[PDB]
Amino acid sequence: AVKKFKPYTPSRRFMTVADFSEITKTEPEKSLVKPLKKTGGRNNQGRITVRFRGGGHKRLYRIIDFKRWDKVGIPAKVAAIEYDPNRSARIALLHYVDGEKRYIIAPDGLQVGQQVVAGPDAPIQVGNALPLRFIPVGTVVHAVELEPKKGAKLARAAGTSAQIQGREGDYVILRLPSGELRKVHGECYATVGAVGNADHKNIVLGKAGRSRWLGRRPHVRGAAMNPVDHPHGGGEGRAPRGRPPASPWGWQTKGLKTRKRRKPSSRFIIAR
Amino acid sequence: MKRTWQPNRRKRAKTHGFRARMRTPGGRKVLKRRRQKGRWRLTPAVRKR
RNA sequence: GUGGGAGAGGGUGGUGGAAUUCCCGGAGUAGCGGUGAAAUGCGCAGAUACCGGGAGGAACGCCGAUGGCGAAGGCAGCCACCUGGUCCACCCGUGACGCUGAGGCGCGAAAGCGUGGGGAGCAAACCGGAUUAGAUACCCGGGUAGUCCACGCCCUAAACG
RNA sequence: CCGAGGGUAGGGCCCGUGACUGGGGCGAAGUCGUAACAAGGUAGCUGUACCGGAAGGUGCGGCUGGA
RNA sequence: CGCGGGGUGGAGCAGCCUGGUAGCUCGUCGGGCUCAUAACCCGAAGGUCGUCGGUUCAAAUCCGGCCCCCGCAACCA
RNA sequence: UGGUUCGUGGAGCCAUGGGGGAAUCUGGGCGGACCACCGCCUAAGGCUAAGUACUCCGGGUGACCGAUAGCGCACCAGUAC
RNA sequence: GAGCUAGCCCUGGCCAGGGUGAAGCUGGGGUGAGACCCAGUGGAGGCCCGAACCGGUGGGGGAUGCAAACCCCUCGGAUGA
RNA sequence: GAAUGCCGGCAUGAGUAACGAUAAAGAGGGUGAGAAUCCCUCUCGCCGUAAGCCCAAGGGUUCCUACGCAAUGGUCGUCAGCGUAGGGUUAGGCGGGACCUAAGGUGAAGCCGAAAGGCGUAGCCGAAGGGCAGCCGGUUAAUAUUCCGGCCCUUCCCGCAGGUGCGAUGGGGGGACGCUCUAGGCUAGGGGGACCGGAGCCAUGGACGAGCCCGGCCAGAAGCGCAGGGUGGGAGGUAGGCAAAUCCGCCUCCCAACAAGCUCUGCGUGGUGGGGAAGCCCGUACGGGUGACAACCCCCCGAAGCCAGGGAGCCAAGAAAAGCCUCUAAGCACAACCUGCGGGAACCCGUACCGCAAACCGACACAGGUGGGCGGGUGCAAGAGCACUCAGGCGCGCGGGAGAACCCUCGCCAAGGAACUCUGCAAGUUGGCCCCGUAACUUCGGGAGAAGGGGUGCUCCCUGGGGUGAUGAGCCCCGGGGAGCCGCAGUGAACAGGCUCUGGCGACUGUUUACCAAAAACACAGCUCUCUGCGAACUCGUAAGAGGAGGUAUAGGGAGCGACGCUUGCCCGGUGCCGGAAGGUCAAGGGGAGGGGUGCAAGCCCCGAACCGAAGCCCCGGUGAACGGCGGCCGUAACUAUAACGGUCCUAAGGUAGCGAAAUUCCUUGUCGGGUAAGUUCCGACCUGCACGAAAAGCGUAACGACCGGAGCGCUGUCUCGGCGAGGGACCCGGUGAAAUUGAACUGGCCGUGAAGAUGCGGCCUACCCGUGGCAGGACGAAAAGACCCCGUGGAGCUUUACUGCAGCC
RNA sequence: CGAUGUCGGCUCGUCGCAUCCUGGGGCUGAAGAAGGUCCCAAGGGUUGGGCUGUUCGCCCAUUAAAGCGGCACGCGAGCUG
Ligand SMILES: NC[C@@H]1O[C@H](O[C@H]2[C@@H](O)[C@H](O[C@@H]3[C@@H](O)[C@H](N)C[C@H](N)[C@H]3O[C@H]3O[C@H](CO)[C@@H](O)[C@H](O)[C@H]3N)O[C@@H]2CO)[C@H](N)[C@@H](O)[C@@H]1O
Ligand SMILES: [Mg+2]
Ligand SMILES: [Mg+2]
Ligand SMILES: [Mg+2]
Ligand SMILES: [Mg+2]
Ligand SMILES: [Mg+2]
Ligand SMILES: [Mg+2]
Ligand SMILES: [Mg+2]
Ligand SMILES: [Mg+2]
Ligand SMILES: [Mg+2]
Ligand SMILES: [Mg+2]
Ligand SMILES: [Mg+2]
Ligand SMILES: [Mg+2]
Ligand SMILES: [Mg+2]
Ligand SMILES: [Mg+2]
Ligand SMILES: [Mg+2]
Ligand SMILES: [Mg+2]
Ligand SMILES: [Mg+2]
Ligand SMILES: [Mg+2]
Ligand SMILES: [Mg+2]
Ligand SMILES: [Mg+2]
Ligand SMILES: [Mg+2]
Ligand SMILES: [Mg+2]
Ligand SMILES: [Mg+2]
Ligand SMILES: [Mg+2]
Ligand SMILES: [Mg+2]
Ligand SMILES: [Mg+2]
Ligand SMILES: [Mg+2]
Ligand SMILES: [Mg+2]
Ligand SMILES: [Mg+2]
Ligand SMILES: [Mg+2]
Ligand SMILES: [Mg+2]
Ligand SMILES: [Mg+2]
Ligand SMILES: [Mg+2]
Ligand SMILES: [Mg+2]
Ligand SMILES: [Mg+2]
Ligand SMILES: [Mg+2]
Ligand SMILES: [Mg+2]
Ligand SMILES: [Mg+2]
Ligand SMILES: [Mg+2]
Ligand SMILES: [Mg+2]
Ligand SMILES: [Mg+2]
Ligand SMILES: [Mg+2]
Ligand SMILES: [Mg+2]
Ligand SMILES: [Mg+2]
Ligand SMILES: [Mg+2]
Ligand SMILES: [Mg+2]
Ligand SMILES: [Mg+2]
Ligand SMILES: [Mg+2]
Ligand SMILES: [Mg+2]
Ligand SMILES: [Mg+2]
Ligand SMILES: [Mg+2]
Ligand SMILES: [Mg+2]
Ligand SMILES: [Mg+2]
Ligand SMILES: [Mg+2]
Ligand SMILES: [Mg+2]
Ligand SMILES: [Mg+2]
Ligand SMILES: [Mg+2]
Ligand SMILES: [Mg+2]
Ligand SMILES: [Mg+2]
Ligand SMILES: [Mg+2]
Ligand SMILES: [Mg+2]
Ligand SMILES: [Mg+2]
Ligand SMILES: [Mg+2]
Ligand SMILES: [Mg+2]
Ligand SMILES: [Mg+2]
Ligand SMILES: [Mg+2]
Ligand SMILES: [Mg+2]
Ligand SMILES: [Mg+2]
Ligand SMILES: [Mg+2]
Ligand SMILES: [Mg+2]
Ligand SMILES: [Mg+2]
Ligand SMILES: [Mg+2]
Ligand SMILES: [Mg+2]
Ligand SMILES: [Mg+2]
Ligand SMILES: [Mg+2]
Ligand SMILES: [Mg+2]
Ligand SMILES: [Mg+2]
Ligand SMILES: [Mg+2]
Ligand SMILES: [Mg+2]
Ligand SMILES: [Mg+2]
Ligand SMILES: [Mg+2]
Ligand SMILES: [Mg+2]
Ligand SMILES: [Mg+2]
Ligand SMILES: [Mg+2]
Ligand SMILES: [Mg+2]
Ligand SMILES: [Mg+2]
Ligand SMILES: [Mg+2]
Ligand SMILES: [Mg+2]
Ligand SMILES: [Mg+2]
Ligand SMILES: [Mg+2]
Ligand SMILES: [Mg+2]
Ligand SMILES: [Mg+2]
Ligand SMILES: [Mg+2]
Ligand SMILES: [Mg+2]
Ligand SMILES: [Mg+2]
Ligand SMILES: [Mg+2]
Ligand SMILES: [Mg+2]
Ligand SMILES: [Mg+2]
Ligand SMILES: [Mg+2]
Ligand SMILES: [Mg+2]
Ligand SMILES: [Mg+2]
Ligand SMILES: [Mg+2]
Ligand SMILES: [Mg+2]
Ligand SMILES: [Mg+2]
Ligand SMILES: [Mg+2]
Ligand SMILES: [Mg+2]
Ligand SMILES: [Mg+2]
Ligand SMILES: [Mg+2]
Ligand SMILES: [Mg+2]
Ligand SMILES: [Mg+2]
Ligand SMILES: [Mg+2]
Ligand SMILES: [Mg+2]
Ligand SMILES: [Mg+2]
Ligand SMILES: [Mg+2]
Ligand SMILES: [Mg+2]
Ligand SMILES: [Mg+2]
Ligand SMILES: [Mg+2]
Ligand SMILES: [Mg+2]
Ligand SMILES: [Mg+2]
Ligand SMILES: [Mg+2]
Ligand SMILES: [Mg+2]
Ligand SMILES: [Mg+2]
Ligand SMILES: [Mg+2]
Ligand SMILES: [Mg+2]
Ligand SMILES: [Mg+2]
Ligand SMILES: [Mg+2]
Ligand SMILES: [Mg+2]
Ligand SMILES: [Mg+2]
Ligand SMILES: [Mg+2]
Ligand SMILES: [Mg+2]
Ligand SMILES: [Mg+2]
Ligand SMILES: [Mg+2]
Ligand SMILES: [Mg+2]
Ligand SMILES: [Mg+2]
Ligand SMILES: [Mg+2]
Ligand SMILES: [Mg+2]
Ligand SMILES: [Mg+2]
Ligand SMILES: [Mg+2]
Ligand SMILES: [Mg+2]
Ligand SMILES: [Mg+2]
Ligand SMILES: [Mg+2]
Ligand SMILES: [Mg+2]
Ligand SMILES: [Mg+2]
Ligand SMILES: [Mg+2]
Ligand SMILES: [Mg+2]
Ligand SMILES: [Mg+2]
Ligand SMILES: [Mg+2]
Ligand SMILES: [Mg+2]
Ligand SMILES: [Mg+2]
Ligand SMILES: [Mg+2]
Ligand SMILES: [Mg+2]
Ligand SMILES: [Mg+2]
Ligand SMILES: [Mg+2]
Ligand SMILES: [Mg+2]
Ligand SMILES: [Mg+2]
Ligand SMILES: [Mg+2]
Ligand SMILES: [Mg+2]
Ligand SMILES: [Mg+2]
Ligand SMILES: [Mg+2]
Ligand SMILES: [Mg+2]
Ligand SMILES: [Mg+2]
Ligand SMILES: [Mg+2]
Ligand SMILES: [Mg+2]
Ligand SMILES: [Mg+2]
Ligand SMILES: [Mg+2]
Ligand SMILES: [Mg+2]
Ligand SMILES: [Mg+2]
Ligand SMILES: [Mg+2]
Ligand SMILES: [Mg+2]
Ligand SMILES: [Mg+2]
Ligand SMILES: [Mg+2]
Repeated sequence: AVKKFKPYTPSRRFMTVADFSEITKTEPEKSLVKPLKKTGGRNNQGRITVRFRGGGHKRLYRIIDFKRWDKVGIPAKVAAIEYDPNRSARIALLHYVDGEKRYIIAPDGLQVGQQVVAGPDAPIQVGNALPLRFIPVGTVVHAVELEPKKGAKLARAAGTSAQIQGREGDYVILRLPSGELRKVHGECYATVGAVGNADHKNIVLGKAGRSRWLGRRPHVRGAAMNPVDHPHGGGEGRAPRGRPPASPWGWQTKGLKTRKRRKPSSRFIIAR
Repeated sequence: MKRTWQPNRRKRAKTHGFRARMRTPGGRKVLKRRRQKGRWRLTPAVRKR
C-alpha cells in the first residue's frame, strides 16, 4: 500500500513509509528463539573495507530458520508476523506442536493461524518446505538451498522468488530472481511461495537522514576528490573523467566482468 | 582553546605503562634503551589508586 | 411472481494447441533474404532447407455468417466461479408507481502519460539499401518507445445508421 | 459621536501604450515542390503520436465520404 | 609581430610529396523526347594554374620575395 | 636462483625452491662447457681445543685534555629541564 | 604517537519556554456503497521563534596581544545528517 | 674580526612600552622598623542558571596552625596559594575491589606466518552500564552519610526452633531496555496568611496600627492510610527448551476476569531524635551566648523528580551477564536448603584542599578551554531569556593627578538623506505580546511575522468562565463590558525583525579549507549505467583470517548524475568494455628432419628445420546515462535586402529540442527597449554563440540561502562637513620595568657627482648647545638568505598511449 | 632578488608651463557683441553627480574655467584593498 505524507515539510513531500498492516499485534519480538546481540561495526580487524558504513539505529538480530529439515513432518501454527530490522522481508513467528518456536521468513499470503510444515510429505501450499524434487515443475518457490543441507541462500529478499523450470537427473533447473538459469540439486529444500512485502521497492526514502537511520554514510564521488584519492580526482573546474570510468582502486566500472572464469560452479549455470 | 594535553591516568597507564611496553618487541627495546641509558624512570609515573 | 431460453455481455482465476523468434543437439551443404529489378543484410567462424529438444511472448485457424450480445466504447480457443441486461409463456400479484432530463455522477476505441513488470512477433522515431532532379516518402534490410499485464491518470475520434 | 474629503498601505477590474515575438487575414502575372480531386499514380479522411524546408510522411486504431 | 595551411575553366574539388599526361561533378552550348518546360538521351566547347623571379632540357608541381584568405598562438609578471 | 673475481658469459665448482630420478667400489664427485686420456678425492650424520675478535670490569703507561678542553656528567647527570 | 584532530564501535548524559497544527480518531454532511467535505479532537515534522548548548556570517578591536585564533557588537543551527 | 657562526657576559632602544578586562572606590581605627595594598568597622559599588553551593576528571600539601619576608606576587606587603616547623584525610551501609557482563583486549583448543609475530568459538580481563545494606543531627583550628548521638539495615559463620526432597558453573523464567507525546496521585521547591512564635522599633510631616521587621521545619523503623508498579488459578497430554525436570513451551477441558488476592515500591503518618531567625551583647583571624519552654500551623503553586517494568502513538524497531525466583542431574537425604531467633565475624584502597579555576589544560596568579547536579525572589505572555535583588561571593595585586593632539568604546546633533563608497561596509531604523489585515506565485503545505496597521499605563463600577476547596468562602489562574486620571512618551528602564520588487546559482535541513576562502564547492533523497549465484562481487592482510553479511538480485559493490517538471537528439571509424569452439601471429614445452664436438669403438655431449602447442594482440561484430565527437565553399525569389531552394567538396556522423553578448561574448560600453537628470553594472529583447547544448545533463521550478548581482521605500554621521560630550589610554608625579634593532658616528638643504636615487664626495646655501610632546617624507627604514622570475644535469606531490619494473589478474 | 610593496582610490600637498579661466597684448576674412590665432604671464583659481576596480573616457547639471604634466605611473612604518 505504502504510507504517503503531505508536504507539511520539504522532504516530507516525497517521503514514504511501508504499510505495517501485516504486522500482527506483536511489534516487540520474541526472546528465547532470538534475539542475539548484533555486532555493529563498519570494518574488519582494524581498517574499513566497505566504505560509508555506520551510524543508524541499534538492532537486535532475529536468528531465523534457514534449514527447515530439522522438523521434517512436524507441523507448526503460524502465530504472528513481525518487523525484522535486519532484512527487507518480514518474518513469521511460528509455534510447532513440538513446543519449539522458530521464525520463518514470511512469504506473501501467509495468514496467522495457518498450518505450515516441512518434508517430502508436505502439501504444496504457501509456507511449506520440500526438497526441490517433489515440488511440481513451474511452481514458484523461495528460500532455496544451493547445495543440500547447507541452508537457504536464494530468494529471501522482499518480493523475490524463483520458478522451477524443469529437471535433469538429480538436478532441477531454477530461474533465480536475477533471471539466471541454475541447476540446483534435487535434494535442496525450498519453501513454496514468493517472499512478500513486495511494496518494499516502492518506498521513497525522502531525505538524507533516513539514509543515515539505516546506517548508510554519505558516498562521495571520485570526481569530488583529488588524484591521490581517486582516478577521477582533479583536475580543474569539473572534468569529464579522461579515461575509462574506474573504481578508486583502478579497475573499470562500466562493463568489466568480474566473476572468475574457471569457477567449478560454471557447469551448473545456464544464464545471465 | 582546547589544547592537546588532556591528562587521563588510565590512558597514560594503558598507553605508556611498563606492561604495555613489555607486551611487544618494539616496546621491550624501549626499556632496554632506557636501561642502558641509565634513565631513572623507564616508563612515565602514573599516580593515584 | 412462477416456469423457461438464447447469447464473442462483464469481472477474476485457470488452461489448450498452431505458428513466429531465440538457444541447444543432430544431419547437411553454397548460398539464403528480398524486389519491378536490385542492393544493404544473413552465410564455410557451417547460413537457408530438415529433424529433435528447450524457453518465451502474443494472437486465437476451422466453426464463422450478409450471424450473436451490449446502452455505447466494444466483445471471438476451452473451462469454472462471480455477475449485468434480455426475450418467451401462464395471465397469479401491485396498482399510475409513468416519459424525458439542465446540472451531477459513472462508462468511454486507439494513441499518449505515471510507477512497476513483460518484451516472441510487429513497429512511430532513428540507421542503412535501392528509387528520384532531390525521398527527410511509397519498396527492401535492420530497429527503440510502444503494442502485453497490474494499478492510477488521460476524455478524443468519420465515437457513424 | 459620526462626518465631506485628505494622507498612507495593499488589492480587484478595465483602457491605452511598449523593444521584441506569435500566428492570422488580405494584396492580377516572384521562390520551392505535387499533398488532394480519376486506383491522383501510396484509396482518402481521421483522433492521437513521433519526424520532416513545405505541402506532408509514417505508427496505432477507426470510418465509406473508396474497390 | 610569431607560427602553418591555402589561391587551378562559370561554381566547388582533384592533380604536387616520387617534375614531362592537367582530370571529376555541376554548369554552359548544339541536337533530340514533349503540345511545351524540366527530367532524360545523343554530341561539343571551355583552365596567363595569385603575382615577380631560376632550378631544370622541361615547373600547376621544386626553391625564394611579396599579395590576399583561412586557422592557431600571444604565457609568468 | 644465490655464493665465488665471475653482471649468462665458452659458466664450471659450492648451496639450493620446482620436475624427473639411480647406483654401493667393475660404486660415485672434482681438475671451468663437452669428450677421450692421466690424475685428486670419497657427498647426502655429528663433535673437536689452540692460535683469532671484543672491552661493561681491574691494572699499567702516555712528545693525551686540563673545566667553552677531556666522557653528555671532574660538582648526588642521563639529573634539572 | 588517535590524552589534538578525523571516522567508527560500546555505554551513559543533555536540549528552558514559546509558536505552527500532518496523518489518525470522533461526530455530522454526502453516496447504492464510496471518494470527498465540515467541525471537534489529535500532536506530526532533517517544521518555525528562542536560551542552554554546538557554531563562526559581517564589521570593529586586537598585532613585542589577555590570547602561537583572543575580545566586542552582529549572526547560523538548536528533536536532529 | 667578520661564517644572519657557537657559548657566555654586558650594552642600545629607555627610565621608554607595559603593569593582563572601564565591577570602583572612600574613611576611621589597630598592627608594625616600615601600610593605598595586612586586620577590623562603617559607607559605596559588582555577580547572583553566578563571579553562589555540591559531584567528577585532573592536580598532589596547595588544607589548618605557629613563626617569618631573601626570592616567587607584574607596585607595595606586616599578607599569601611563598619560606621553616608542627598538626591534619577515621566507613560491613558513599565510591572501587574479594559480583556481572558491553565494545575492545587477552586467549586454552586450533589455524597461519622467514624470525619477530598475526588470527582465534570457550574462559578470563574490561564500566559514569546492570547488581548493590544509611538517613537526620552534633562536634575539630583542619575530617566526617567515615568520629559521636539517635534511629534503621546487609552479608556471611555457629547454634538452637519450626518447615521442605535438598541439591548444580546445567534448563527455564526474570533481569530487559527505542524515540516523541503524555494521565493520575505525590514530593522537592516556592508564594501567601487577619493564625502561632519573637527580641525590638515610632524616625522626618502622618501611623501604637488585623503595624514594620524576623521566623513559622527536619529525619524517622513496625504498623496502618493513600497513590501506583508487578502478576491469573487448576487438571490433563507432551516427542520441544541439545542429560534429566513437577519447571518452561505447546495442545485441551475447566474455574478467574477482576489489579478481587497476593505481593513490591513511592508518599503520608508515625515510638523517638534533632534543629530553630531577625536583633542585642561579646574579644577572636571568627564564632559564642541570649532571643526560645521559640513557635513549629492554614491555604495556594508545583515539577522535568517519585510511584516506573505507568499509558498512547510512531518506525528507523530499540546491550549482555550475574544477582533473584523456579526446575530437576550427579550425588547426598545423621546430609543439606527455606524461615524465625540469638550470638559471633565483617577485610583492601580512596576520603585533606583546588575544582569554569591564582591549585586542572594553555611556559605565566594568562580576558581562552573543561563533563554532571542544585541554581531562590519580584516584574517583564512564557523561560534556564532580561533589569534589580536572597543566600553566598567578589571590586579582578600597581597607584596618584591631570582634562592637549590622537586612538579605542560610547552619547547627541541643525538643514539634507546614500550625494559616501568597490558595496548603505558601518550605524541607524524595525523590534515583545494581543487583535485587525495580508499580493504575485504555488508542488495547495506554503509564500505569511508577506506588506501594512491598531491596542499596550493607572483608577473606579458592572460582569463571565474555570482550578483547589462541599455544590460556599477564600486563595489561583484565565476573560468580557462601562466610565475616568496623568505624562512628550504606557512591552514608559533591560531583553525582542528594517521592509519590497527582481535576477544568477544551488532544490530543500545539512557538510567543509582546526589557524585568511562556509560558497555556486561536498553531501543529499532521487535517476541511470554497470559488476555480483554466494566460499558473491569487491576491500584489508604474505597468509590464516576478517569486513561484505550472520545479508542473498526489492541484495551488495563501483561509476556518473543530483528534489521535482518537461526532456535528453545524430555519430561505433579510433580508445575502452562486451560477444565471437574460424583464421594470422604467439612463450615454455612436445617433436625430431638435419648438422656439429670428442671417442678405436660401442657411446657421451651439443646445437637443431618441419609440425603440435594458451592467454594476448591482430581480425569479425555489438556497445555512447562507456572515452569522446557532433563541417567547409559557392549560387538563388519581379525595389532592394534576405535566402525556404540548388550545386559541390569532405566526414565515422556533420548539434535536434531548449537556451544564448551568458558565472560561457574576444571585437564589446554589440544593437534596440526598461529603470535614471544622467547606467562599461542590472533587467527585457535580438542572435554575428571568438569559444551554449541535452546525466562533467539541457531548459525550467514553488520553497529555501549569514550565497552573488540590480533597484526602491523606510532610516540614519556613510557623506555635504563637521561639532560637542563621556569614559579607558595618551600626558605629569610615585613604584616596577621589557622589546625587535643596533659597523662605528661628531647623522643639515640644494645643485651636481659617484655602480645610474649621497647626512658622509664637489661646490654653494643654511646652521648656538640639550631635550619633550606630536606627524610620518626619508635614512633605498625593521621584519623574514624573493614566494614571482631564472639558474642547479637540486627535491618533492600529481599525471599519461614516457621508460623500466612490481603488485594484481589472465 | 640575505625584499626598492606592485593599479586605482582617499588624505596631504608641492613643483613645471608647452596656460583651461581670470589680467596684459599683436594679427584677424576684428562693425559691435562674441569669436579665431599667436605673444606675455603662473598670483590665485580650476564644481557636484550617473556608469565602471578602473586610470581614461561617455554621459547629467552647471561653470569665470571643469588645464596639461612631474614629484619611485608623488604619498600603504598615512589609510583603503
Ligand atoms: N491566401 C489565404 C491563406 O494564406 C496563404 O496564402 C498566401 C501565400 O501563400 C500566397 O502566395 C502566392 C503563392 O502561393 C503562389 N505560388 C505564387 C503567388 N505569386 C503568391 O501570391 C501572393 O503574392 C503576390 C505578390 O507577392 C500578391 O500580389 C498576391 O495577391 C498574393 N496572393 O498568397 C497568399 C496571400 O494572399 C495560404 N497558402 C492559403 O492557402 C491560406 O488559406
Ligand atoms: Mg539472551
Ligand atoms: Mg590489534
Ligand atoms: Mg555523492
Ligand atoms: Mg577538489
Ligand atoms: Mg591515480
Ligand atoms: Mg573547464
Ligand atoms: Mg576534453
Ligand atoms: Mg580526471
Ligand atoms: Mg454467463
Ligand atoms: Mg392478474
Ligand atoms: Mg434519464
Ligand atoms: Mg479512453
Ligand atoms: Mg492504449
Ligand atoms: Mg514521451
Ligand atoms: Mg505505459
Ligand atoms: Mg523508481
Ligand atoms: Mg520488422
Ligand atoms: Mg521497414
Ligand atoms: Mg531484436
Ligand atoms: Mg465529452
Ligand atoms: Mg470616514
Ligand atoms: Mg499590456
Ligand atoms: Mg498527388
Ligand atoms: Mg494519393
Ligand atoms: Mg497521399
Ligand atoms: Mg494519423
Ligand atoms: Mg518517416
Ligand atoms: Mg539542351
Ligand atoms: Mg608566476
Ligand atoms: Mg604558467
Ligand atoms: Mg650472482
Ligand atoms: Mg652484461
Ligand atoms: Mg633441487
Ligand atoms: Mg656435485
Ligand atoms: Mg656436476
Ligand atoms: Mg679438483
Ligand atoms: Mg679441464
Ligand atoms: Mg679432489
Ligand atoms: Mg662423515
Ligand atoms: Mg667449537
Ligand atoms: Mg696541557
Ligand atoms: Mg664539560
Ligand atoms: Mg678557568
Ligand atoms: Mg656538556
Ligand atoms: Mg578520538
Ligand atoms: Mg519546547
Ligand atoms: Mg467519519
Ligand atoms: Mg484533523
Ligand atoms: Mg510540535
Ligand atoms: Mg528544526
Ligand atoms: Mg530554527
Ligand atoms: Mg543544565
Ligand atoms: Mg567573527
Ligand atoms: Mg545565536
Ligand atoms: Mg533557533
Ligand atoms: Mg648572545
Ligand atoms: Mg621614544
Ligand atoms: Mg611616551
Ligand atoms: Mg604608559
Ligand atoms: Mg591587574
Ligand atoms: Mg604604633
Ligand atoms: Mg547588580
Ligand atoms: Mg609547598
Ligand atoms: Mg591557607
Ligand atoms: Mg602570621
Ligand atoms: Mg615584591
Ligand atoms: Mg605578572
Ligand atoms: Mg612587622
Ligand atoms: Mg605555607
Ligand atoms: Mg575474602
Ligand atoms: Mg572482577
Ligand atoms: Mg568477568
Ligand atoms: Mg591476539
Ligand atoms: Mg553502577
Ligand atoms: Mg554500595
Ligand atoms: Mg573543609
Ligand atoms: Mg554529617
Ligand atoms: Mg553512627
Ligand atoms: Mg539463566
Ligand atoms: Mg518539606
Ligand atoms: Mg505578632
Ligand atoms: Mg513625626
Ligand atoms: Mg511563610
Ligand atoms: Mg515525616
Ligand atoms: Mg529432555
Ligand atoms: Mg539558636
Ligand atoms: Mg511503558
Ligand atoms: Mg559468566
Ligand atoms: Mg527441588
Ligand atoms: Mg573528607
Ligand atoms: Mg571534602
Ligand atoms: Mg560547573
Ligand atoms: Mg591576578
Ligand atoms: Mg584563567
Ligand atoms: Mg594556569
Ligand atoms: Mg561548558
Ligand atoms: Mg528553578
Ligand atoms: Mg529567577
Ligand atoms: Mg515570574
Ligand atoms: Mg517574556
Ligand atoms: Mg541573566
Ligand atoms: Mg569588602
Ligand atoms: Mg543630523
Ligand atoms: Mg532633524
Ligand atoms: Mg527622506
Ligand atoms: Mg553613488
Ligand atoms: Mg564619488
Ligand atoms: Mg548592490
Ligand atoms: Mg549593515
Ligand atoms: Mg515573498
Ligand atoms: Mg495613548
Ligand atoms: Mg533567464
Ligand atoms: Mg545549497
Ligand atoms: Mg579557515
Ligand atoms: Mg568546523
Ligand atoms: Mg553559511
Ligand atoms: Mg570564515
Ligand atoms: Mg532526477
Ligand atoms: Mg587489515
Ligand atoms: Mg566472511
Ligand atoms: Mg556476518
Ligand atoms: Mg548500488
Ligand atoms: Mg554535480
Ligand atoms: Mg519523468
Ligand atoms: Mg546524450
Ligand atoms: Mg564510436
Ligand atoms: Mg565497431
Ligand atoms: Mg569502437
Ligand atoms: Mg575479445
Ligand atoms: Mg622449442
Ligand atoms: Mg590464441
Ligand atoms: Mg540531428
Ligand atoms: Mg547574444
Ligand atoms: Mg536609458
Ligand atoms: Mg541601454
Ligand atoms: Mg541580459
Ligand atoms: Mg557546459
Ligand atoms: Mg557549438
Ligand atoms: Mg554528457
Ligand atoms: Mg547541475
Ligand atoms: Mg537555467
Ligand atoms: Mg528560481
Ligand atoms: Mg543553511
Ligand atoms: Mg549561505
Ligand atoms: Mg563621523
Ligand atoms: Mg575622555
Ligand atoms: Mg613612572
Ligand atoms: Mg651635529
Ligand atoms: Mg644625488
Ligand atoms: Mg654635502
Ligand atoms: Mg669627511
Ligand atoms: Mg622627538
Ligand atoms: Mg606613528
Ligand atoms: Mg627593508
Ligand atoms: Mg635568495
Ligand atoms: Mg612557481
Ligand atoms: Mg639534464
Ligand atoms: Mg628585486
Ligand atoms: Mg639589506
Ligand atoms: Mg608661456
Ligand atoms: Mg586675441
Ligand atoms: Mg596650477
Ligand atoms: Mg542609484
Ligand atoms: Mg561603481
Ligand atoms: Mg596608471
Ligand atoms: Mg599635480
Ligand atoms: Mg610610467
Ligand atoms: Mg605610485
Ligand atoms: Mg595605495
Ligand atoms: Mg617607508
Ligand atoms: Mg580582492
